[PDB]
Amino acid sequence: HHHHHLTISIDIKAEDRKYQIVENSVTSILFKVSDTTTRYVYNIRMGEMRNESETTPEGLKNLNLKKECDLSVKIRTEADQAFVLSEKHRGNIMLVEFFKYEGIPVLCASCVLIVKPSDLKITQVIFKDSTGKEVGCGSVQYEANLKFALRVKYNRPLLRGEKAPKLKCKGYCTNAVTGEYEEISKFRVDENGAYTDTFYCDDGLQESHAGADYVFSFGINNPYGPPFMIEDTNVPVPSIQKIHLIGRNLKKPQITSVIWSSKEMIKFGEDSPRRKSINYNEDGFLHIHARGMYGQKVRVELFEKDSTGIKKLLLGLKDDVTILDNVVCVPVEMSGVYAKAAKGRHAGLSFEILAKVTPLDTSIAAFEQDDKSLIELQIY
Repeated sequence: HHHHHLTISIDIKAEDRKYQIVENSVTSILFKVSDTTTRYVYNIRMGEMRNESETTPEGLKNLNLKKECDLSVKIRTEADQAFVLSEKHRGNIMLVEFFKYEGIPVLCASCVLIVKPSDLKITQVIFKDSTGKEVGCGSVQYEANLKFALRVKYNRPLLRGEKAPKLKCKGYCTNAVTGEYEEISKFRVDENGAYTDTFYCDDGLQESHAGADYVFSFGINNPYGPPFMIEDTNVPVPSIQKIHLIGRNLKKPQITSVIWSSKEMIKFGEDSPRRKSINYNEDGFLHIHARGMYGQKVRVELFEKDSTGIKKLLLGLKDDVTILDNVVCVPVEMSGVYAKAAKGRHAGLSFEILAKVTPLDTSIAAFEQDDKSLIELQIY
């Protein structure tokens, strides 16, 4: 849709310099000199744009271009040859001067090319901590409930008076069950209703998701999705920020409580009333609370405690249990528990059942219920 090539007519008989805006999609310019009776050549010199008003001809009204356009671009080029434009030319005011031969070169005409700057492209994302200090040069591990900001850096500086581009972001978090990245947000990088280059996370990320992995993917066009890798390439795109979330003030992830609940429903940061007794035909609702263990898998074992203090393994659950948002409810059938406990009793009035939760991450400590947390599986 955008023109990639320009044909500029130059009237030698005219005395007013032509001004031509050259958008960043144009890669070649052809000059058509009005005088077909003799041969002309052209040279091109350029000077850098400094403010956005120079992207228009009237912004060049009170400017001595022969004094500013000083860097050379092309020299003694026949006027029938096209002028090819590339990235090194964008953002420049060019004076093109045309000469004919009459004993010596003779300046006959000129025109100004307003070579607009290139389209902005994301080159890097910088993590800044709660005080604005830049943290590293890539992925980070960061605490929940702690503000931060991500500064997007472009391929070129903005011109004075140039508005920030439309910067968008797609937020991703790992699914607690599958461990795959899932999109949880899509927003424009804004402050006070205007586009900006810095996404400020004023509240931080959720403590319930401590242990998850986040990705914020930015773009002036559609941001990259998973796997966030350059096309035909196994190298990450420079337009993402990876964050491994940990608990705030938490020195290490751990299981915090293991409770037999009177309600199946569990929620992070909330406590339910405990169930104290249960029968063989019923399910116990084992509630596991943790911190920093989003998506972590654990094994559950059922022990029986006797009056002498001996504790014996009754059984372990067949399948492993996946902690979600640092909470998980596991329904435990008391029928097999009763069968194993009664098999090894040849007489009390109930079995004292205690749960043990062992995380598959061996660097995380196991959790055992105590006398205040057990459940009484009743007999007869």
